[PDB]
Amino acid sequence: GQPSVLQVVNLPIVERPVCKDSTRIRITDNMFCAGYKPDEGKRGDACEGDSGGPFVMKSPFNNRWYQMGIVSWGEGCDRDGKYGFYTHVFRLKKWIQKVIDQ
Amino acid sequence: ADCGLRPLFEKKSLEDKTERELLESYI
Amino acid sequence: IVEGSDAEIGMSPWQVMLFRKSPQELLCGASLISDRWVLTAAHCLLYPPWDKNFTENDLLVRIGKHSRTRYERNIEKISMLEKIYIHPRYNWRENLDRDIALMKLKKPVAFSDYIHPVCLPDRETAASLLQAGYKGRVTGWGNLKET
Amino acid sequence: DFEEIPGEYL
Ligand SMILES: Cc1cccc(C(=O)c2ccnc(NCc3ccc(C(=N)N)cc3)c2)c1
Ligand code: NA
Repeated sequence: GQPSVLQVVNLPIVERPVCKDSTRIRITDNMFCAGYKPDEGKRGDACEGDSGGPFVMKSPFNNRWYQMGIVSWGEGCDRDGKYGFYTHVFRLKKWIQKVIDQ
Repeated sequence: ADCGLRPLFEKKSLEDKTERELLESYI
Repeated sequence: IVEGSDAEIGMSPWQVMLFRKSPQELLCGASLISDRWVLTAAHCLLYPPWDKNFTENDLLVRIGKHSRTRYERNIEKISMLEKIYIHPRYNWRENLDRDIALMKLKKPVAFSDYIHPVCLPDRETAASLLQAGYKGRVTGWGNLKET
Repeated sequence: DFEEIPGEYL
């Protein structure tokens, strides 16, 4: 159903053409996908309600957490050969800067 | 900016139960 | 999240909840990026096929949370939105390209053990961390199952 | 299932 406390999952980023090939939806450069390949056998995904949350990575050079993606879309949750899609935060950094100056 | 450093983890030099999975992946 | 764990306390201090005023309930996740700026997916605000079309006065952001349902007194801070922004080239019609929105809070949030901003990537951190097979972490209070 | 939140938040 819903959980009673915040949930967490680590997920590997997936190669661009595997992303493209998992779906009929046209994939852009302001998107990446993530998830386990069907073989890999580890499951995990974002789902309805998780939209807008952070996809974060911990920098091994400075020990700081970075937000690389925004939880965006998927075709159902946790299906094989399918992947979660994320807004490429860095590709959209100029806009983010623009909005913050004012 | 103190961004990215968590008061209960990095600033106390603790690790969470799984952050190490992330660092491993940078193989 | 499907097939994850309970987060630990303080594990994700930038995690934000978009919370509906109208019928009080979870809309979406979001993330704290400074003392006044919260980031989210544009489709949480505007998605016409689904009548999702939210303004400032429809929304609270809830920062510092662990529990999905309870009002975490003494731990969470609830803010109000001064200004919402949605990418001008946000493609809700086709493929959700540029699915991003910035939310500006009325009053600054005070940081704490449970509330603290994430960094945003520079070209170089993106350049080296954004690669196939490197793992990342997702967090939320969304469905555990599809349905 | 969402616990009532303080009224002060309008
Ligand atoms: C036509 C079309 C295009 C793009 C995505 C979809 C979706 O099914 C969709 C549409 C709007 N919002 C969604 N968000 C919730 C969600 C669902 C799944 C995942 C995921 N499976 N990783 C993450 C967030 C999905 C449909
Ligand atoms: Na999947």
